[PDB]
Amino acid sequence: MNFPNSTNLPRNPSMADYEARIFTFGTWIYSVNKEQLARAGFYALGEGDKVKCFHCGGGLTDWKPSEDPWEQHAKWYPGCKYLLEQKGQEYINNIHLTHSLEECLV
Ligand SMILES: Cc1cnn(C[C@H]2C[NH2+][C@H](C)CN2CC(=O)N2CC(C)(C)c3cnc(Cc4ccccc4)cc32)c1
Ligand code: NA
Ligand SMILES: [Zn+2]
Repeated sequence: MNFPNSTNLPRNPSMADYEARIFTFGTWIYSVNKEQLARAGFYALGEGDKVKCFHCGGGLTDWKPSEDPWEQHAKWYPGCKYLLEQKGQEYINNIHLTHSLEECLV
């Protein structure tokens, strides 16, 4: 995998628009909602349920129905400027705390 983009400039500007991201999914069979994915910056690659964020370039796969796009975006790509713009560092910290705590109980 490539290093995550942490600048304020998106790595894939062709996918900066919500509607452009939506088109990439086509008929979507997966447990996670495509519009929810698009809203969280993600577009489909067309193999299984692999998605990439247009901004950080961050890739995710194998979506369980309990996995939220924004939460996962924060878990795995915490430097993403798009994430920070949309959700705020307050949200981002609670998510980190929550995940880093879930381990304790597990
Ligand atoms: C394989 C893998 C590792 N962890 N998980 C658990 C899942 C659970 N569902 C969640 C929705 C996401 N999880 C993490 C995940 O998806 N990560 C974590 C990471 C960053 C190490 C990683 C690397 N590379 C892939 C592959 C890839 C996907 C898009 C484009 C190109 C390659 C996935 C992935 C799956
Ligand atoms: Na498809
Ligand atoms: Zn991102």
